Amino acid sequence: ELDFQSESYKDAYSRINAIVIEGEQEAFDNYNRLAEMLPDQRDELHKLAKMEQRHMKGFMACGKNLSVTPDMGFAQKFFERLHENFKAAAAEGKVVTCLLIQSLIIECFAIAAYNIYIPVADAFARKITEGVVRDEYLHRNFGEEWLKANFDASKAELEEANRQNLPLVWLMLNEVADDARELGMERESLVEDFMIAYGEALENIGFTTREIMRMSAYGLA
Amino acid sequence: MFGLIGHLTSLEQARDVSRRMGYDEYADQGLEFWSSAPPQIVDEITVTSATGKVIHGRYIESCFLPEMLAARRFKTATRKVLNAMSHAQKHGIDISALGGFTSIIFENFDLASLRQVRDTTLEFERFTTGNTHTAYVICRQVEAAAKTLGIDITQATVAVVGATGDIGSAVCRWLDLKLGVGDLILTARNQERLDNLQAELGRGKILPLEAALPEADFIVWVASMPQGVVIDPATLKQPCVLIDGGYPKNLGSKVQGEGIYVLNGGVVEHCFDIDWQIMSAAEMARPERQMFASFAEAMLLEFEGWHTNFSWGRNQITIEKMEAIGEASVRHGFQPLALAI
Ligand SMILES: CCCCCCCCCCCCCCCCCC(=O)SCCNC(=O)CCNC(=O)[C@H](O)C(C)(C)COP(=O)(O)OP(=O)(O)OC[C@H]1O[C@@H](n2cnc3c(N)ncnc32)[C@H](O)[C@@H]1OP(=O)(O)O
Ligand SMILES: [Fe+2]
Ligand SMILES: [Fe+2]
Repeated sequence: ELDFQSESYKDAYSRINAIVIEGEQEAFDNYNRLAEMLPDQRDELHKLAKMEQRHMKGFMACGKNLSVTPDMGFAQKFFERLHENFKAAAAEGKVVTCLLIQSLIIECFAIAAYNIYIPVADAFARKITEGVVRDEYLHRNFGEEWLKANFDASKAELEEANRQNLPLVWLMLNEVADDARELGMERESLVEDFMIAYGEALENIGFTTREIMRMSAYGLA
Repeated sequence: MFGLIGHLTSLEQARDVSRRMGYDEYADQGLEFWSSAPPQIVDEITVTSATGKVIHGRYIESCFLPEMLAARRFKTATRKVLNAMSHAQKHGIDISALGGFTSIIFENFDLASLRQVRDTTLEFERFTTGNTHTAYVICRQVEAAAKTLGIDITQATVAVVGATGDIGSAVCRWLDLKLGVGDLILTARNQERLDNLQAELGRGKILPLEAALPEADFIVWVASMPQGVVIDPATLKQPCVLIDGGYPKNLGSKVQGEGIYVLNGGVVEHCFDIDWQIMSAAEMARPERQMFASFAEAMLLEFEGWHTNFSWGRNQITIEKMEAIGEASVRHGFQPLALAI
């Protein structure tokens, strides 16, 4: 690499740039819709939802940095299963499942993807992402503490919500596997950093180590 | 709070240990799963000293397997070492031992350069290789098996397989000054490092592994082999004493014949039962009492309060430190493993 030399790199960066900005976009509205569901923190959620909007602006600026055309059409079927499971769960008033999809599953996915990106990325893009990662780590802390205070009522639904959505993530990385290699990211390394971020969340929320192993493990991965 | 960071011998053992722990899903997996697995605290340890002090520890599974080195996954092997060290810091463990190959990888791949892991700066004063204590127990094991079998150590030939190593270099200085060994044979891969070890000691002949075995009364194995070799007893002298301190065993077969005495080297035995399940898998002769010496160093540092990187680097062990750590080892209830009979 060492050169965002095009015709290999620009083909692949097109999908990845579309995926990251959509996830930023999909995270942005996602965060606010909890404000209905959760009364007290409704102003905290808007702020955090804003952070996602500039994050998206900034990764759009990474589209300015290079002559790259994104495509949301491939990018939105990527989140289709993840989106629909959030859409349905919010309609039923299941706040506990809702926090898991966004605050834990999506942010750990962001954390992992940004940390692996930092070293390999184009010099200009490196600056912009190194700033974004410490926000995401706070994002995660929002769900961590809420579920911590509501552990005993939320535990049984948290287990259920993990079994259905965590497999999606295994599958999602495999679709992107060959693209991420083009940019100097290994598929294996991405999975490792998601598990570390995810297992750090679960442990603080209150799960014991034995539970954590079974739960992290879902998906044939 | 001391830490024990560790790994398994083989994918087969990972399969069995996974199912013994109850996770049937984990045992199904190939090398790829273990190459992306995160570190776990899988066991909590309480130990009582012979002085009566009580200390508490944790065991971290790194998820390294030596197969990864043969399969040229140096990228992966390094992550596993750094995630495990990072993991033990996040949990506020005051001193941790880098068991097995984790200490090897740390030196061999200049991981002191990469101390920023996930943005958390690794405080090297929170880790030890455990190698100082391992070198002592091996020297005490050679002395002890010499008397058990009626051998006069001071007129005997001892080969050190891995003599330029961290442990191997230390064993050679102790076998030189503290026990006055007859002859010293030096075996290794690199030649420059062997030449300076002969210059430091002022003694010892350098031979390959093929030529050193038939001329050795004592064979001390302390080499970083991923696999482990097949030795035929006809190549060896009678009697022959093999001390195999490697992980995995540098002896890929149980070498048995008339005059062949095999001791599992680098092991110590505590005087009180220990609350744990981990040494059960490690094939310890008595798993509630016995353990590896480098794990015992972490307990020793914790009993004494020497929160520091007591063993570090390579070729830095001195006799003064081996003596210190050995004093503390005896005083707290630990004894070298002896010949089985
Ligand atoms: C979702 C998650 C799923 C989780 C599920 C899993 C849950 C289950 C986990 C529960 C597990 C419970 C079991 C716990 C495991 C217990 C075991 C402990 O972990 S670990 C056990 C604790 N650890 C132990 O066992 C400690 C004992 N072991 C040791 O002390 C060390 O490993 C050592 C002695 C072997 C290394 O020595 P050291 O000095 O440190 O190494 P150096 O590099 O300095 O030395 C290198 C020199 O060696 C020479 N050399 C190399 N190759 C050759 C050759 N072919 N010919 C000749 N010579 C050779 C060579 O010359 C070289 O220099 P050069 O000439 O090459 O330059
Ligand atoms: Fe974001
Ligand atoms: Fe976010």
